Amino acid sequence: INLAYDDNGTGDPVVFIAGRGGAGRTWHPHQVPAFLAAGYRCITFDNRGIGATENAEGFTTQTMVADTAALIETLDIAPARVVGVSMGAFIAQELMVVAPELVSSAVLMATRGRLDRARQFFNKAEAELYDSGVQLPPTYDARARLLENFSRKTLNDDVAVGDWIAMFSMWPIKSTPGLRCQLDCAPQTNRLPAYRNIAAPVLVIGFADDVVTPPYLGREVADALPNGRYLQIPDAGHLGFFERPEAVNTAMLKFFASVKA
Amino acid sequence: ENLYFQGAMDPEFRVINLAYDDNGTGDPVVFIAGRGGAGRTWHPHQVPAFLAAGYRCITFDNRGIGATENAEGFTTQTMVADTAALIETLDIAPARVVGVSMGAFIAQELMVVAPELVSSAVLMATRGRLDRARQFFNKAEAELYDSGVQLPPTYDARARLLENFSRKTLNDDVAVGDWIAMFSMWPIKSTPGLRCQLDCAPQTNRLPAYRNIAAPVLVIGFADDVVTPPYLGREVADALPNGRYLQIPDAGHLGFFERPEAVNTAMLKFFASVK
Ligand code: NA
Ligand code: NA
Repeated sequence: INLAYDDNGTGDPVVFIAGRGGAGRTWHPHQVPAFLAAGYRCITFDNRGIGATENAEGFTTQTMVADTAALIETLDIAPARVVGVSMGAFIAQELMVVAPELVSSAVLMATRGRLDRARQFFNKAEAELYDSGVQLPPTYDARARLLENFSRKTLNDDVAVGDWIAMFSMWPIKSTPGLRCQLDCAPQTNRLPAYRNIAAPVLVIGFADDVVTPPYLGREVADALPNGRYLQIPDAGHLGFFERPEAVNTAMLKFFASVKA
Repeated sequence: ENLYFQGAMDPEFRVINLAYDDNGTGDPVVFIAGRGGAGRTWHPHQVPAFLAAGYRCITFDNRGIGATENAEGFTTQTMVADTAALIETLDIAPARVVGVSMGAFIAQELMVVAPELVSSAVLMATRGRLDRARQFFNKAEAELYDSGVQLPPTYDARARLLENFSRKTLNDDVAVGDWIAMFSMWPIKSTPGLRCQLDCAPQTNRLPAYRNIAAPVLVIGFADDVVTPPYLGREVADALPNGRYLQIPDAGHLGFFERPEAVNTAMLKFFASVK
């Protein structure tokens, strides 16, 4: 099954893999233009479970890893640079485990390598929400998204907040069978030992105020990877790449410029 | 013992009784808890330390809590007048006051209309207006209630934990298990009273009014507090001519419960020197 993708520019290819609920579109407001300006070719796409595949259920991390590998193969861009956030970083991580040959280097944002407690609490709360059929009223849904994705410093800034709240109406997230199944595409065991075998250079970025995937969990992924290093962005919540795009793009671009394709 | 005092007449012309607790014989302190908090919230961590320091502690169940959980149609002014009535009934004017969040807001507004009832105050986790983020949070909570929708239990515990505790607590798996077990011993019931307490909050910028408050005040901000961010407490301190600001690191919105030693120390140090 083909997944929608958007292909931009020419040059060294970078494939972006969004987190749970994110269409490939998530990368265009803040990442793609900056990468096109530094000379890369950018590929974004709709993970299984999103848009045209939003009714897909019963798929797994392995399915999604295969979807990603197939995309890289179908476009004849092996090995590609990869940028992943959360579920997307986990997909990248697992891709490097089974097909290290498709990936030259990667940036992994807001990631983790095991089924830690925070993740367990998140799994349960989200699954429960789905299984109850309860609809959160809109302002209450928007307030939770604010509290979970943004830093302290952002909530203090009355202009920004009015944009984030405007931004939420432009970015609806529909409760679908696909979104539910994406919830399972996360570590269920300790994957750190399997990451010890990944040769590729890797930047892990932790966001300082991230409550969904706390920063220290990315440091555990970076420590495991022989060629991994850890970097922390201050004043960024879980949507750090949207909230501090300059700091995060500068970090990724410096790292990708230091490394061979 | 089971003590009650007569609360103020409300806007629907009813007079109700409110439960209170009174312990010790020393210098009187009145504690005003936040939204959803019974007077007993002050007993695990504040009351023993104040009694050991020779203060007398008055705690009580705010209108909308416990036996009045079904109260509705009251306003900030109703709660200010209740708190005045408590003070006048005990004949302890002018009294030291400790408020947190909604309770700090009540203390502030009490100081504005009845300054002779309060000698000095500690205001924790407070504000004198709602910024854009906090106005929205208030509207979201009102909406949840007015919609009838029940939060599933696990989701609800998660949101309570995230909203109230510092990062350093949240990253400590052992402490998280402790707080979560404790949520079950401190259920927060959804009641008409809890809903009405949500409007007992600044509807306008109150900071210019606080500029006329003479009494000495300590304002305590909790560094990781997202429900009442610490810069809003610093604005209150800046408004108050004899107010001073102090920030507790690694403290969420429930900082007096989560870092009781640092908070208690700071309060006792302030009260030993006031006036
Ligand atoms: Na490493
Ligand atoms: Na001042």
